[PDB]
Amino acid sequence: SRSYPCDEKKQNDSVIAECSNRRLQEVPQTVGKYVTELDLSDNFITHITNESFQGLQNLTKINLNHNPNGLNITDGAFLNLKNLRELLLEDNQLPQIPSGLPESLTELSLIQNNIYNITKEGISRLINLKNLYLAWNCYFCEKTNIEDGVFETLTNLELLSLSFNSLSHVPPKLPSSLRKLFLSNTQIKYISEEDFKGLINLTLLDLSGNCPRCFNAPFPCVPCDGGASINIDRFAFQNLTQLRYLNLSSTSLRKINAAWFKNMPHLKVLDLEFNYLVGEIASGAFLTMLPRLEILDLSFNYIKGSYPQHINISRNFSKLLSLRALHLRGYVFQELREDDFQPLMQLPNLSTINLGINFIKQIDFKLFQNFSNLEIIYLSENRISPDPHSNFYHFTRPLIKPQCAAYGKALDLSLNSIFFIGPNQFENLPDIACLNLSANSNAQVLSGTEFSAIPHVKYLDLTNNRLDFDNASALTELSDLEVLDLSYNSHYFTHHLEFIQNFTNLKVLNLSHNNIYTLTDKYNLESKSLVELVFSGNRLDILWRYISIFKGLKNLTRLDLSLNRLKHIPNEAFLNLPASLTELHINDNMLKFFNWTLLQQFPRLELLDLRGNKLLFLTDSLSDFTSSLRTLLLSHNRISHLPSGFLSEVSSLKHLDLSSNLLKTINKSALETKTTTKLSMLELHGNPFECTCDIGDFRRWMDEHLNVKIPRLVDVICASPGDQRGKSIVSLE
Amino acid sequence: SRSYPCDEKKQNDSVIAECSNRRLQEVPQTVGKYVTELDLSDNFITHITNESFQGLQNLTKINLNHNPNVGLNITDGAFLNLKNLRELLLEDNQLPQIPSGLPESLTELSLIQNNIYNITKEGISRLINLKNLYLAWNCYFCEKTNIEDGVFETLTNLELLSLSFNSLSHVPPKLPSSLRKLFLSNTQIKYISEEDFKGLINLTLLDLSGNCPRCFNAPFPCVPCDGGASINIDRFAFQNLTQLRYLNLSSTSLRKINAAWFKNMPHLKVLDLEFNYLVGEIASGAFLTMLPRLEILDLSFNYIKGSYPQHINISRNFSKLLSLRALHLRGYVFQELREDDFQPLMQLPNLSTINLGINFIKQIDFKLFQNFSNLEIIYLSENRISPLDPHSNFYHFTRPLIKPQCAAYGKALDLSLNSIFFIGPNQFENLPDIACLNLSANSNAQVLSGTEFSAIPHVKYLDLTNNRLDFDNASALTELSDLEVLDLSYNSLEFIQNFTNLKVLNLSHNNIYTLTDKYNLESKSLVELVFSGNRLDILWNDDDNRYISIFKGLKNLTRLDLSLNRLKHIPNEAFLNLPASLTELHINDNMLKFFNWTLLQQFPRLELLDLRGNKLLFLTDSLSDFTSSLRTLLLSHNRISHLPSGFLSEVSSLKHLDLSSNLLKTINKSALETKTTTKLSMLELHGNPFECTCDIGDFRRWMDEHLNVKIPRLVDVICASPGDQRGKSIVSLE
Ligand SMILES: *[C@@H]1O[C@H](CO)[C@@H](O[C@@H]2O[C@H](CO)[C@@H](O[C@@H]3O[C@H](CO[C@H]4O[C@H](CO)[C@@H](O)[C@H](O)[C@@H]4O)[C@@H](O)[C@H](O[C@H]4O[C@H](CO)[C@@H](O)[C@H](O)[C@@H]4O)[C@@H]3O)[C@H](O)[C@H]2NC(C)=O)[C@H](O)[C@H]1NC(C)=O
Ligand SMILES: *[C@@H]1O[C@H](CO)[C@@H](O[C@@H]2O[C@H](CO)[C@@H](O[C@@H]3O[C@H](CO[C@H]4O[C@H](CO)[C@@H](O)[C@H](O)[C@@H]4O)[C@@H](O)[C@H](O[C@H]4O[C@H](CO)[C@@H](O)[C@H](O)[C@@H]4O)[C@@H]3O)[C@H](O)[C@H]2NC(C)=O)[C@H](O)[C@H]1NC(C)=O
Ligand SMILES: *[C@@H]1O[C@H](CO)[C@@H](O[C@@H]2O[C@H](CO)[C@@H](O[C@@H]3O[C@H](CO[C@H]4O[C@H](CO)[C@@H](O)[C@H](O)[C@@H]4O)[C@@H](O)[C@H](O[C@H]4O[C@H](CO)[C@@H](O)[C@H](O)[C@@H]4O)[C@@H]3O)[C@H](O)[C@H]2NC(C)=O)[C@H](O)[C@H]1NC(C)=O
Ligand SMILES: *[C@@H]1O[C@H](CO)[C@@H](O[C@@H]2O[C@H](CO)[C@@H](O[C@@H]3O[C@H](CO[C@H]4O[C@H](CO)[C@@H](O)[C@H](O)[C@@H]4O)[C@@H](O)[C@H](O[C@H]4O[C@H](CO)[C@@H](O)[C@H](O)[C@@H]4O)[C@@H]3O)[C@H](O)[C@H]2NC(C)=O)[C@H](O)[C@H]1NC(C)=O
Ligand SMILES: *[C@@H]1O[C@H](CO)[C@@H](O[C@@H]2O[C@H](CO)[C@@H](O[C@@H]3O[C@H](CO)[C@@H](O)[C@H](O)[C@@H]3O)[C@H](O)[C@H]2NC(C)=O)[C@H](O)[C@H]1NC(C)=O
Ligand SMILES: *[C@@H]1O[C@H](CO)[C@@H](O[C@@H]2O[C@H](CO)[C@@H](O[C@@H]3O[C@H](CO)[C@@H](O)[C@H](O)[C@@H]3O)[C@H](O)[C@H]2NC(C)=O)[C@H](O)[C@H]1NC(C)=O
Ligand SMILES: Cc1cc(N2CCc3c(c(C)nn3C[C@]34CC[C@](NC(=O)[C@@H]5COCCN5)(CC3)CC4)C2)c2cnn(C)c2n1
Ligand SMILES: Cc1cc(N2CCc3c(c(C)nn3C[C@]34CC[C@](NC(=O)[C@@H]5COCCN5)(CC3)CC4)C2)c2cnn(C)c2n1
Ligand SMILES: *[C@@H]1O[C@H](CO)[C@@H](O)[C@H](O)[C@H]1NC(C)=O
Ligand SMILES: *[C@@H]1O[C@H](CO)[C@@H](O)[C@H](O)[C@H]1NC(C)=O
Ligand SMILES: *[C@@H]1O[C@H](CO)[C@@H](O)[C@H](O)[C@H]1NC(C)=O
Ligand SMILES: *[C@@H]1O[C@H](CO)[C@@H](O)[C@H](O)[C@H]1NC(C)=O
Ligand SMILES: *[C@@H]1O[C@H](CO)[C@@H](O)[C@H](O)[C@H]1NC(C)=O
Ligand SMILES: *[C@@H]1O[C@H](CO)[C@@H](O)[C@H](O)[C@H]1NC(C)=O
Ligand SMILES: *[C@@H]1O[C@H](CO)[C@@H](O)[C@H](O)[C@H]1NC(C)=O
Ligand SMILES: *[C@@H]1O[C@H](CO)[C@@H](O)[C@H](O)[C@H]1NC(C)=O
Ligand SMILES: *[C@@H]1O[C@H](CO)[C@@H](O)[C@H](O)[C@H]1NC(C)=O
Ligand SMILES: *[C@@H]1O[C@H](CO)[C@@H](O)[C@H](O)[C@H]1NC(C)=O
Ligand SMILES: *[C@@H]1O[C@H](CO)[C@@H](O)[C@H](O)[C@H]1NC(C)=O
Ligand SMILES: *[C@@H]1O[C@H](CO)[C@@H](O)[C@H](O)[C@H]1NC(C)=O
Repeated sequence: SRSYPCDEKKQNDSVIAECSNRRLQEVPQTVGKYVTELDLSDNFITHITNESFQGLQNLTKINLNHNPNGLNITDGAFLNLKNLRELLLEDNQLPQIPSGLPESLTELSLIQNNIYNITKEGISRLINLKNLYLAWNCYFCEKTNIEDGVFETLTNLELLSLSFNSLSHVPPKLPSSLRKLFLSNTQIKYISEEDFKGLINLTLLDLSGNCPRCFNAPFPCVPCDGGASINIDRFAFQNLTQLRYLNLSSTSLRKINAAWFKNMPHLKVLDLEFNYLVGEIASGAFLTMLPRLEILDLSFNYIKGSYPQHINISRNFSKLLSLRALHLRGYVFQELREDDFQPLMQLPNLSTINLGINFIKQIDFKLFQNFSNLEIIYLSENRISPDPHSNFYHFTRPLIKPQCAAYGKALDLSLNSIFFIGPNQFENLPDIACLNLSANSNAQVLSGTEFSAIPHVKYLDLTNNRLDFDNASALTELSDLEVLDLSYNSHYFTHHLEFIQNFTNLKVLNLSHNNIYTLTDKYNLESKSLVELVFSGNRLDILWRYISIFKGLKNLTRLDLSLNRLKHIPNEAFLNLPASLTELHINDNMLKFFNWTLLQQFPRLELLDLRGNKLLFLTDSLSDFTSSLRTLLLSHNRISHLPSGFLSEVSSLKHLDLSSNLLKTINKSALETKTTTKLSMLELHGNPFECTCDIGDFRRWMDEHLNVKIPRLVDVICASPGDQRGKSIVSLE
Repeated sequence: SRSYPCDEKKQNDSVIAECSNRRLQEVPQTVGKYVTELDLSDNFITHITNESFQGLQNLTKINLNHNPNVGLNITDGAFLNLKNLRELLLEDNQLPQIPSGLPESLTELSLIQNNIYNITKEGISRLINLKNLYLAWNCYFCEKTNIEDGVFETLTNLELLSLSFNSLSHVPPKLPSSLRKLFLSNTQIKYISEEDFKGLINLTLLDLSGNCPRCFNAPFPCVPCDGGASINIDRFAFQNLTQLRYLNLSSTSLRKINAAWFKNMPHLKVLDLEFNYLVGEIASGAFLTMLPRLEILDLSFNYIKGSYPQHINISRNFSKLLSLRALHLRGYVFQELREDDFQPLMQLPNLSTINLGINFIKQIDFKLFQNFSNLEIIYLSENRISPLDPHSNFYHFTRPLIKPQCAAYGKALDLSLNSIFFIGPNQFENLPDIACLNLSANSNAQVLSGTEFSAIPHVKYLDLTNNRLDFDNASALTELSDLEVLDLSYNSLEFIQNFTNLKVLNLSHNNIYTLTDKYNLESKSLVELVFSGNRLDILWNDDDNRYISIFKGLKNLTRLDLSLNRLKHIPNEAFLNLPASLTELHINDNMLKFFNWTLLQQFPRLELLDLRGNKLLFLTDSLSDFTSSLRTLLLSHNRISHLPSGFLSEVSSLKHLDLSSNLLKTINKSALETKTTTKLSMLELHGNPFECTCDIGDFRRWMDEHLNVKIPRLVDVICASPGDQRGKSIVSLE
């Protein structure tokens, strides 16, 4: 009863079948007729007929995206599916909308296809449609033919996306039930009062990319004739009273009509990035019309050739009473004065100030104290001295890593020009708990006084610098430091690390890619609180005086020793690792042998990662050395034989990864498990399986042990003989 | 008579034998007894005896450096039989002691980077002819080097003595008065006394660098003196060195310079004071009035940690450096260069080079450079300007600050690696007549309009590499009417035709896959176009037949580089539309499966065809029918498995054929049966899977009958089959 070729999984009392990226030539008839959702994306399927989904009558969702990785769909192929609600047909080279789609459809996605006609024959009959995605069809094409009144009969439509299509005009006769209307990059130069007149339930309106300002967009940018902007009529948004989201990014706007927001009291998110609104930021009457706006983005609105000394912020910015986040990237200015941000200092909700990519030379950091409730001060990329389903115009990822921001106030001074930490670097700064000084080419010799103005930093990111930590007092002024990131500080590597033992609350230390090959005077690393140490990209092969380099880390539960060019680990060096370790990574090394007997001195070890090595042999009695190892990763190794009693005896082993190895077969004695095992997963893909009659004993064990899940069955391929080469080991006599 | 394993060459009426990097287990006895210089460096030679260089009596120079490559056992008097031996190089050989019994004729002995801890009279005092003695990197971080008292005293002809990177502690006593150059860098010499350099009146160079060092990214161990102490030079230590021209005092942790050191030093030409703490000495320094004949002054990397002053403090006494030609002031670390800061340098007549690199300078008043007598190089790289090897000099930048091809045009200004994100309207106002300009690596995203370089319009060589510039406007850079060399490498085209003198254009790694409106490149003067790292595969296709004659407009073109364009196939019409005037064509590092050799008939001046790093299989039968001028054909790293009959013959102009790293198993009788004479002076065949059976005999006979055709790297032309010949050279068979 092992499912092939899909991975069946009961999700929330509904069996779903994952069948993506499996090189399938056609829709398989070996899919369980009890499944509700089927995902056949990224396959080589070229034909869909009325007999493709026969028997699967309980199918509510079908995914056929990127097939073949054109797709020939016959009329009424999906018509037999009465319970079909969601159908995804993205990137299939469809020349027209499939005729004869089931009436039950509520979600239809026909993104990035060759559909140039939106006709009533394939749309008007689908009255249940709530979400219709028709983006990237007639994109760079000679205009999309939208039949007059094609959307009018779809009285249940809540979302209509026609972005990245040559439209020229807003389609007439749109259903009043619309809540989200996406018309980005649709070549719509004019918006009239009649275009969005009957849409009172509209919460989102996307008019971005129409008359665009070109700025490294991953799609063609062709600006309007003579630097013209989008022409929105004064009363074009007088009926959209429920509008919460308005996207006018890249519309070459120079003037903003305040009358657009008179009958828009609920506007929550406004995107005006990639425009020419420097003058509107300085005076703007529209700022007094947004009392409930929480996110305002005015990024990349700079005037070419203009590098002003200060940013001109209108006094009307004090009227944005609900403002939580202000994005002012790419304004391009030289100095941030205390009186420049006066209109923002009394806003109670303002927690995020985004000033990234502004080429600011000086900032009066005392102004940040005068703010009501700032939590994120993003100043990355400044000159301070000592996918069709994504948002294309606005940064969606967090400005600061959530693990850093959770500690408290965050300041991001990364990619700046702080080549050394001056004595006044952090004077007059609020109580900063998260600090990012990444990629500053900082070559500071740390002495223990550089962070005295902000001593409550709990998360310090110093990655991509050339810092000096020879002094045992380095960073010790930060007595509450819990996370220290010193990745990519390989320039410095006397060579000391004695500062680490002074911290009373240091939990995570990352010393990755520091190329540490030598340690002067003190050769050991000590700490009573350190829980995780990342030592990847270093030279442990040269180090192995360093026999007990990590023994001092008594509280250590996680250790990463990957990418250290380790050919062999001395037996004494392995025994000197912290006994408290619960997770050890020694992946991507050159280990020829591994002494499994030494695992007896690690009673809490739950994860042993030995991937990307050159291991050959395995121990006969692993149960005698481990009684806690729950996960063993051994992928990309040279193991050619599984020993007798390896799968058995180790009761704690729940996940064994033997993929990408040299296993030709698994004999009867190797899998003759005398005792019961809670092994819930076994990865075996990428092995050169000799598919002769010898593999039959392993195949029998797969049927007798259905609890042991073997993922990627299509990738567990036979190497020999010629008649079975390429085929899965589960599909044999 | 084909030399093996060395490449014999008569250089200036003297036959020299190059035998380096050839995996030789021992010194070969198959070296011509008529050679004068022998280079056996980078080999696996482990033993040298008196029967190693027998018969080679005319040997004047022997190079045995790096043997074995990654110790060397030399017996006593091994080189004693060589009466004409003058130069002997024994660097990096793990020699535990100086070889006993060296020939008396030796004038140049180099024993660099060895395990020599004793400089004894047994191996040194007998060599009275020695003029140059190099003993560097021997007892480097043995407690101290044991230099026998008076070991150098008998060497009355010694002009150069190098004892750098050795634990010396003290300057060796009894040095010959004939010394002209004394190198004592990184020798742990904390104190210099009056008696240390007393009897050396002919000394022209003195190296005391790295003694009490200031640590700064040095590729060797740096251990500073106790309590931050500097080198202690006595007041009268240099009172007898009247002929001193070169003084290296770099990395000596100096804080004060005694002016009395230069009182009896009127010829001091080069002074090195980089990597010290002389910020205060630069601001007041009494020593500046003692150097009237100094031409090169280096005060780089003398910054005070934590100190970022608003201006550089230059002493008024800098006006006393009347012979100054080059001033190096890198790593001072300051914020502004004002007009009145460099006033003491403005009336010096010889001052042509000002080096202000790595200074973190935020703003410079560029009008001050006009007020200089004769500036030719203004090096401002690695600053914050905004819109509007044991045989090398370790502490000094020996390579040219500006590329000589750029500097030759005239005044050069290097503003690379600065914070100029866009060219402001006042960027170049008040600048001298700049003929060479470097604006590389500035992250410059300027949309060029034809007015950005109006203040400096006589720029002949413009370097704009590693930027993000926009050249859509046909007026871009056209204000520079005398532009001859334009470098736009790594900036990932109607402006090109406006230039009347543009000779070299480099558009490498711009990833040009599409051209809007005008699809062709035109120019009447362009001689060389570098189009590597672009997307010619996308441009050339049976759908968008718009870029079929993309380079036809370049009528004066003689050199074209089309490498790294991912070309799998070149359309026949696209190849025929290339400039007929081409004399050098590079299509290397592509994915070409086929090459239509017939099309070479439309290129009568083509002398070099580079087709390396491709996947070519087939060659034409009658190449002479298509070419009558191809002098060099490079075909290395290809899948060619057969040489056609009459390929080597018929093409009289072919002087260099490169068939190395291919799949040639053999060269049959019909393939090399040359009916007509040839002027083929070179044939590279290494890296081929040569089937060394009796079939290779016909090719071996041709090698003896054609000695004029030189086959380089004979040790690398290795047999693949059979097992008994695998690894051996094809020339060493029955
Ligand atoms: C103009 O500005 C507007 C905003 O003012 C932008 O609108 C947003 O566009 C993006 C991209 O199209 C939308 O993001 C996607 O939303 C989908 C639906 O979200 C709902 O359902 C999920 C649960 O499934 C909830 O968690 C969520 O809160 C919503 O209730 C998601 O399914 C998408 O997620 C998937 O794709 C992304 C990207 O590949 C992955 O990162 C995810 O992990 C996941 O796989 C996605 O998040 C967004 O919802 C729109 N906003 C609104 C309010 O509707 C326009 O895009 C912008 N125009 C341009 C051209 O930039
Ligand atoms: C220097 O070294 C440090 C320490 O290793 C690195 O920082 C850690 O980076 C990892 C990712 O590489 C972080 O781990 C991730 O955390 C995410 C957020 O955690 C929250 O949500 C989870 C639930 O999902 C909670 O359990 C948790 O308590 C938090 O509330 C997780 O969502 C991530 O999970 C995903 O990936 C892992 C595999 O990495 C899978 O096992 C999961 O199933 C899931 O798919 C992930 O765990 C970690 O939090 C960071 N630690 C710190 C202290 O910041 C630095 O990145 C490194 N620096 C450099 C430059 O390399
Ligand atoms: C302290 O400061 C002094 C200067 O006052 C430095 O001295 C120089 O040191 C370098 C390196 O040791 C010397 O450079 C070498 O000179 C050799 C001899 O040069 C003469 O002969 C050649 C012809 O063979 C003439 O062209 C030349 O003008 C001289 O007449 C050269 O043979 C060397 O060249 C070879 O090596 C280099 C480096 O690998 C290659 O680039 C070359 O192509 C070639 O293969 C080399 O140029 C220099 O001569 C010294 N100056 C003086 C005046 O003698 C100290 O080095 C410095 N100390 C420290 C520690 O930095
Ligand atoms: C963008 O593209 C341009 C054009 O290709 C590049 O600039 C050229 O770079 C090459 C090197 O890559 C330069 O060529 C070298 O010039 C040296 C100096 O030339 C003088 O001396 C020679 C005699 O040696 C005279 O014949 C000549 O007329 C000059 O007076 C030569 O010494 C070099 O020769 C050595 O290398 C070549 C192989 O490259 C060997 O064949 C020689 O035997 C010898 O070993 C060499 O020829 C060239 O001068 C540059 N041209 C210009 C206009 O500057 C840019 O570098 C490139 N930009 C980037 C970033 O890649
Ligand atoms: C401190 O600031 C630095 C610099 O802004 C932050 O580093 C950046 O982190 C992001 C997210 O981890 C990286 O983005 C991703 O990079 C990968 C790899 O190139 C790319 O494939 C993704 O599309 C995405 O761009 C970004 O590259 C990285 N930049 C650098 C220079 O390292 C860092 O995360 C900040 N730290 C904290 C604590 O917030
Ligand atoms: C204009 O300024 C740029 C930036 O300084 C110059 O480029 C630099 O040129 C030098 C010499 O060609 C390069 O140095 C060498 O680079 C190789 C490769 O990394 C390295 O192996 C050598 O040891 C040496 O460092 C240097 O890397 C290169 N830098 C950059 C960023 O390209 C350029 O030559 C100047 N142009 C003119 C006309 O002077
Ligand atoms: C007033 C004005 C502004 C201009 N802008 C052009 C460049 C730019 C601007 C903004 C905003 N974004 N961008 C793109 C980029 C951001 C960071 C960068 N650099 C880096 O990321 C690296 C990181 O590492 C240190 C060195 N810089 C890579 C891309 C450098 C420009 C402003 C221009 C252009 N022409 N004229 C006349 C201008 N006039
Ligand atoms: C007054 C003062 C000066 C200091 N210095 C340290 C760094 C430094 C200085 C000088 C001179 N040289 N160096 C090295 C380096 C040059 C260019 C660089 N960066 C780059 O090459 C790259 C390339 O272009 C893009 C980004 N920078 C790489 C290496 C950035 C420093 C001055 C220090 C240190 N601690 N304290 C308290 C200081 N106090
Ligand atoms: C669909 O599911 C129901 C239970 O929800 C079941 O009774 C019915 O037989 C299923 N139909 C098919 C075709 O599997
Ligand atoms: C401030 O934010 C809180 C929610 O975090 C919200 O309840 C409150 O109304 C906001 N203040 C204003 C003036 O909008
Ligand atoms: C904070 O800002 C207000 C204006 O909003 C100003 O009156 C006050 O003086 C500022 N406080 C400080 C300490 O500068
Ligand atoms: C090391 O740090 C301590 C504490 O700040 C300081 O006293 C000492 O001078 C520092 N060492 C050096 C050489 O700067
Ligand atoms: C060990 O680590 C845990 C988890 O971070 C922490 O609670 C505990 O205090 C640490 N032990 C000591 C002795 O610091
Ligand atoms: C494993 O380590 C122990 C202790 O160092 C040693 O006695 C034993 O021989 C090692 N076993 C293997 C297989 O190398
Ligand atoms: C050395 O060269 C001379 C000619 O310069 C020649 O007469 C003599 O025979 C040569 N000696 C040897 C051993 O080759
Ligand atoms: C200036 O340089 C020339 C050689 O270029 C030299 O003859 C002249 O004496 C120098 N001037 C001084 C004052 O040294
Ligand atoms: C040039 O420098 C001299 C001092 O050496 C100064 O007097 C003169 O005014 C300067 N010339 C200009 C035009 O600034
Ligand atoms: C192109 O350059 C010309 C000449 O300077 C200028 O008139 C024109 O405005 C430029 N084009 C743009 C779009 O800036
Ligand atoms: C062609 O190039 C040569 C060499 O640079 C140059 O002398 C000649 O003037 C150029 N021809 C024309 C017509 O510009
Ligand atoms: C070479 O090019 C000519 C002209 O385009 C064409 O007729 C001929 O067939 C080609 N030869 C080969 C070998 O492809």
